Amino acid sequence: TLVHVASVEKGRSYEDFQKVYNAIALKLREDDEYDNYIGYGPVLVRLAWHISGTWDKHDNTGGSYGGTYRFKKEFNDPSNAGLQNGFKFLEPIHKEFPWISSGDLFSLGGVTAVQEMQGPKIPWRCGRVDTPEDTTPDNGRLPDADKDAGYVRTFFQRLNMNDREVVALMGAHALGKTHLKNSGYEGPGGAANNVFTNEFYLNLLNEDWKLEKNDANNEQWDSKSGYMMLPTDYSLIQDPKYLSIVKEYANDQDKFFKDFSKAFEKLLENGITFPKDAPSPFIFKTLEEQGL
Ligand code: HEM
Ligand SMILES: Cc1ccc(N)nc1
Repeated sequence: TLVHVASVEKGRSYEDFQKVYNAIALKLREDDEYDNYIGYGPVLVRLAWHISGTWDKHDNTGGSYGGTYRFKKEFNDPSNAGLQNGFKFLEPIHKEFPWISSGDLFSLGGVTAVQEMQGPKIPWRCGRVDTPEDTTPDNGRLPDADKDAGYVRTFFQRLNMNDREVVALMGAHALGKTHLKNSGYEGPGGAANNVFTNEFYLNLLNEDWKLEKNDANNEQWDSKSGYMMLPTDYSLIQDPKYLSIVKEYANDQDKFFKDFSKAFEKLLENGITFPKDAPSPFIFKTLEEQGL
């Protein structure tokens, strides 16, 4: 069976990775005009999720470990349309710190983005190791958005995610927006789309949603406030188990933050065996916590 053992970049410690975090965070601060002033935070979170979400628990293929998004098959996956923006953002960071692995860089970008957008601390472990082009997973492992709750549940079980983890992870859809040219969907999930909050759940419960076709002829749910939900988003209030958890997170942002942090770390670590003597997970300071 395929095993991927975490191997710390030789000679590196917490402080080295904090420097990489800081470079990402400083560039996030600088590049604030991207995507009509949203900034790069959301697309970096999506990149970290898409490089991880190719994992298959049945044979340990895909996942974040190998950094295989750098290869054309995966870079050009139609499911990844738009993520090239995140890759280009990270290019100068990788040039500044060439010692970091691709998987560590892509995953760290997501952690940095969540924290810099005032989200929870996400513990992060190093040691993903670049693997060759023939280890790149085929396209088609990332999820469709036109589906229902049953599809969502079945999909996420391939990643060993349970209902609470699924609902918590989807809270990231308060970030950024859908772009018609990338995915055939258009619009934001809420008003505060570059600050990490529980707005996704509040909006799911409190907005007046109308099912409509968009200009790409796909169905999405649109509110009078100018927000949208993907069919897979809206499925979280159609399924009774998911709905219960949506209510919990709409009522308690702190609980959402706690559960999101665990689920996101788990997502980014699926497929990786951490030696029992590996470093403990790192918790990076924000720029603000460092006075930078
Ligand atoms: C059923 C599972 C999911 C589906 C079907 C889905 C689908 C989508 C779609 C269609 C887009 C729009 C892409 C575009 O037009 O640019 C999007 C954006 C996004 N996705 Fe998801 N997603 C899923 C789960 C997740 C998860 C688990 C996370 C992270 C924890 C995530 C984070 C994001 C973020 C942050 C964006 C905004 C990107 C930007 O503004 O550039 N998604 N997703
Ligand atoms: C990126 C995004 C925006 C809104 C929503 N409901 N889902 C995902």
